[PDB]
Amino acid sequence: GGYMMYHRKAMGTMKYSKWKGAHGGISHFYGRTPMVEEVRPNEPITLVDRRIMHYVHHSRLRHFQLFRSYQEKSNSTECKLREGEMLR
Amino acid sequence: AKAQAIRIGLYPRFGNPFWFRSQKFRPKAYQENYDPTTYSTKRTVEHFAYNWVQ
Amino acid sequence: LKTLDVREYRPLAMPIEFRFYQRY
Amino acid sequence: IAHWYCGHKFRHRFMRDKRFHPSLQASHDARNRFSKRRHFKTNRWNYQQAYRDMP
Amino acid sequence: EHPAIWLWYPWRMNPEPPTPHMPQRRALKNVHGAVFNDLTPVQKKRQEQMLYGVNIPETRQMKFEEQHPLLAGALRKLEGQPKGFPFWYRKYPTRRHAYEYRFSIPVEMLDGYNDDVKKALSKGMMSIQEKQFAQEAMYMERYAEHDFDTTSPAVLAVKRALKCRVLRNHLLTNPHNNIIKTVLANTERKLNHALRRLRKVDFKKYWEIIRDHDVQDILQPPNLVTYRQGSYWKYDWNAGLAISTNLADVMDPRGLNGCVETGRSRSEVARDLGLSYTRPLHENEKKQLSHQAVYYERLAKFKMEQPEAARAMERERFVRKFSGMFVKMDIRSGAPDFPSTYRRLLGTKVVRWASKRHGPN
Amino acid sequence: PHDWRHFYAQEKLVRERQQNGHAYGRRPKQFSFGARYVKTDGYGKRPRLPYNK
Amino acid sequence: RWAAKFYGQVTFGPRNYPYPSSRWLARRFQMKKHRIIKRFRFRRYKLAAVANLPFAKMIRVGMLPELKSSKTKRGDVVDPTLSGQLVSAVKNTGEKRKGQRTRPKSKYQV
Amino acid sequence: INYVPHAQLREHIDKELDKYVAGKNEPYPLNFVGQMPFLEDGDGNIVEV
Amino acid sequence: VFYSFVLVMKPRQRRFTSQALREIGVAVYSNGGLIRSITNEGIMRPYSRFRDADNTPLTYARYIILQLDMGEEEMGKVDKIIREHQDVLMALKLNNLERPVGIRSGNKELQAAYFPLDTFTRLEEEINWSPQTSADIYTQLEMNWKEFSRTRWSSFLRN
Amino acid sequence: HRSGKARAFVFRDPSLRMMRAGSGYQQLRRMGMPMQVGMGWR
RNA sequence: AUUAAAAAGGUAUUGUUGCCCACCAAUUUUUAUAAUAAAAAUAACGUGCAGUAAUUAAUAUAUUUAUAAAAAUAUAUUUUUUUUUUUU
RNA sequence: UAUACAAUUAUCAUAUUAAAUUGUUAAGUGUUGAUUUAACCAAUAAAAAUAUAAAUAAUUUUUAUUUGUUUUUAAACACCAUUAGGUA
Ligand SMILES: [Mg+2]
Ligand SMILES: [Mg+2]
Ligand SMILES: [Mg+2]
Ligand SMILES: [Mg+2]
Ligand SMILES: [Mg+2]
Ligand SMILES: [Mg+2]
Ligand SMILES: [Mg+2]
Ligand SMILES: [Mg+2]
Ligand SMILES: [Mg+2]
Ligand SMILES: [Mg+2]
Ligand SMILES: [Mg+2]
Ligand SMILES: [Mg+2]
Ligand SMILES: [Mg+2]
Ligand SMILES: [Mg+2]
Ligand SMILES: [Mg+2]
Ligand SMILES: [Mg+2]
Repeated sequence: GGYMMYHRKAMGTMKYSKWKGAHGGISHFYGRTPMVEEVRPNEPITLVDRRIMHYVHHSRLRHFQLFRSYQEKSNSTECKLREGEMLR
Repeated sequence: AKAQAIRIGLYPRFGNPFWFRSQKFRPKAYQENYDPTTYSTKRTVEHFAYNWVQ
Repeated sequence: LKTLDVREYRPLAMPIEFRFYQRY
Repeated sequence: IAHWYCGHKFRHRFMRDKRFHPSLQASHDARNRFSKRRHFKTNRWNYQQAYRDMP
Repeated sequence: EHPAIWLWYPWRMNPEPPTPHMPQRRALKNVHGAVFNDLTPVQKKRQEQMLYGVNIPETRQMKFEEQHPLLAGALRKLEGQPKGFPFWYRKYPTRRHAYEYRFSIPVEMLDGYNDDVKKALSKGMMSIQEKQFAQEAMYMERYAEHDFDTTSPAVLAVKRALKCRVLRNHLLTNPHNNIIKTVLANTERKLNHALRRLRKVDFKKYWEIIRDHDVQDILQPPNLVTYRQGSYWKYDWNAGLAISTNLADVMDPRGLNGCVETGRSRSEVARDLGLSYTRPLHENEKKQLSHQAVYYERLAKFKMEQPEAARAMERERFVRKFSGMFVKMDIRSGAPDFPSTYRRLLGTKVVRWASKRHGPN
Repeated sequence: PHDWRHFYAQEKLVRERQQNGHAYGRRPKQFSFGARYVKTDGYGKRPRLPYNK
Repeated sequence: RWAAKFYGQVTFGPRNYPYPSSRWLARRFQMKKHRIIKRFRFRRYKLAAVANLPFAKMIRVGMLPELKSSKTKRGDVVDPTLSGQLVSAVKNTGEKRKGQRTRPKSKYQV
Repeated sequence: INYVPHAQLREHIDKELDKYVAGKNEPYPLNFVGQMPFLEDGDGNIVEV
Repeated sequence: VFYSFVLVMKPRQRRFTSQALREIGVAVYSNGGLIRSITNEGIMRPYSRFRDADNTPLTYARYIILQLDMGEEEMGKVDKIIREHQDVLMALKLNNLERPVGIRSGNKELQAAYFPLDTFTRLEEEINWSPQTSADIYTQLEMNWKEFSRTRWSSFLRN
Repeated sequence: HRSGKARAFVFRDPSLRMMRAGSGYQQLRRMGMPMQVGMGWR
């Protein structure tokens, strides 16, 4: 069945399954791209990445994304969590 | 703003296209200067260290 | 219900709001 | 409180007294004190065109 | 199919939806439980007459000319030429008074400008909310006793009447916002107050408000119980206008009062001053009365022309007096209410009456 | 968060008085992912205030 | 709502107890409510209120001679026309007709 | 304010569609979004980027 | 302004763009309203590809700004006219232009209480600033204020 | 005790309790308010 | 040359070998008799192991499910134990 | 058997001066395939973002109105059953 992109089963690989959207160049992700890093000449992409990832992690975005994109939680438990977080 | 801008196609549904340009306007606070008001506990202890070692 | 205490449980704490509810 | 009036508990007595309390009496605003609920939602489905002899 | 059957499975919180179904869209009640499917032709006409536009009555141009003839003389010189001094200000005492163009712009201030501007501030360009405020200001002006008057019963009544109509048609379109159901009902209650105060202030404006906006439905006493206790009339006692009438212009006061030393009623002193205060009669009363007046002509003619039938009936009455329950007229026999004063007879001894009370007391 | 319950209550109170002093702790019913665009005319396409059910 | 939220007094703690109900007590009464509701479910209870009848007096429909669960107890006396109609209502409630609003179904409803 | 009347419509529309005509002697005006958009010639083909 | 629009349109051959804008203009004039400005902009590259009537996604589109004076009743008609036209990809509507966000909050307006005629007289451009605006207009503005304020009465009291 | 009688925080001023009693039944009988409609004490 | 000190709950009450939960027999007693009436006393037998943050945290409403405690889902919630970016 | 609640703050069911209601957007095809799960089984997978001002306070709405149950799957996720479907 139709899944969202952050869904578990989203991009499937099976005999039936096929990926949705124009997948290269100007793509399905066209204006949906959260970050863009032009790689400076003679710069390993491992620094690029670890900077991106540190960024998301310290601002608790990767937190949020991981959280909401795995399982469902009712608006009450979600409130309880965000407010508990904020109060701590 | 972001809502309108998006539905007119003048802003992306994700991401910040001005992220770098916008860095001027943000108070980037150098680890070398000290602002007495921070919730940064690292910077404080850093300058403590610096002066003690001095 | 069961009309009697199955558990003999005596908590000894006397929180002031439980007692004087006129003032708190 | 004599124990034989109204129910076998005490609070039943004071609950009947509330039908005699002065500031609680029935009027044009507070009505149907004793059965409110038998009359509730009684005319919801009763459609009555209001009365106009004047244009 | 026959009557609504609710069906409730007791483990479930609430019953199943009943029977051949209640009408799919819930009825819209007024404050008293009466139902309106839609606005009346008259109200409808009021909304159509608000929608397409409104106008200041030249009533105001007139009184502006007769009150301040100098200013109207100046404007009379200056027509079409652009003005830098607003001579017309007396004509519009209040911000609210100028409704013909948006943002309270008096007409003659528009003289020397572009006609695009003239079309930009015109009625057609108003929002709906603005247009309501237009209808409201014009009416408030018609019934106001001075310019800055709001609080007065007449003005209040009209503004509330309008607001009520608006909310009504609103609910006609988009069915469930119960916020506005409630606001409508509250407005209606406050309208009820304003009107019932009006008819004791002056009743003709009261009348023609009811005839203009067609609210007679919220003046209808809600239910028989509270009406019978005289708490519908009790209202204007509370509002304090209960004695306000100032008789002498209407209803000459001489025959309204009883005699204190004589003890004769007002019907009496009226009789003696040779006056008749008698409310207009419907058909019932005229007919009963006219049938009563003539008992003696009928009787006279009867006993003259036909002594036999008469004499038979008389035999009946006469012998009857000697038969029957009581012959004697004492405190017992002469109890005006027999079942009431002896209730203690009613089950066992006396079988005539099933109940101890047939009247107020 | 429950230690701050009084605070939260203050806001529930507010959302109730906006509703004519009625529905306490009530919230708008969640709808559907496609709520607006799958529903025909005459049916509510967006979640209402709870008193406005 | 018609039915009762609770059975017995579920908020009984000392004054100023800063909750409607303690865990213990609410658990007891959840037991009570549980037993009652289970009794209603297994005995296949049915009630009705009819238009133009005293409402607070509810005909026991689960006790009618047709719909009765027991093969022994004498059920109840309800007028032949009204009984036929009640039977037709209970019967036509069961299944989902397309276009009607979906309403929750159970074994015990039938 | 210059209001477009009904008589002046297409004249104005066309004066506007020719704002960026892909050649001129003078500096070009920007957007409301503050961009220099594609210069199209007569008939709206995408000539200068 | 009373109303505004941003109209994202498919970049067609000019006769078609002229036709379409004439359709919309005639759809405004019919309904008894005015046009303050119909502003043209170029063919831009948006952040979102748009699909037109053919469901063929579009990388480029022409932007066109509308500023109108209507009633709010039959702008409903104008609106469902506009959104239903095949060559209008998107339309965003601004109804807030008479009372924008920045005014009438806790006596923020000096010498008056919400004078409405300020933001009506105005066009959209000066209510909502475009990115390129810099400190330079701070000069231009006043050379256009002082100047205006000098000649207004003289010019108005002529006729 | 949610289910049970309200208790005063402190006592009631007895003096004040006697001051509120002026119009009570006994003082009324002594004023002669109620009508004597029956034989009464012998 | 790799690590370790500091924050925590109990329906029990010398305390988890602690206590409790429902069905499943007899009986006792009141009644407003719904598969097999309801409710209250109760000390057998047999099934489990529901609860005490308690072996998928609990509590309330809602709907469903059922040898028996109860279990699944939808909401609210802590009488459950906390983990904490003032533009990076 | 009779013999003196509270009235300054008390959590389960008798509400009441309130500004809402209405918005048509998004997403979809290249190719030969072990995705999700602690673990099973059916089997295209992508997606649905915009509104403030304003509505005057109280006095007869309590048979009136009102407190998360909702047409359309030929649209999915999700949930329930297990390859047949239900529901959404
Ligand atoms: Mg399917
Ligand atoms: Mg104990
Ligand atoms: Mg303890
Ligand atoms: Mg008598
Ligand atoms: Mg008798
Ligand atoms: Mg017995
Ligand atoms: Mg029993
Ligand atoms: Mg459990
Ligand atoms: Mg256990
Ligand atoms: Mg557990
Ligand atoms: Mg539970
Ligand atoms: Mg339950
Ligand atoms: Mg079980
Ligand atoms: Mg349960
Ligand atoms: Mg109560
Ligand atoms: Mg459906």
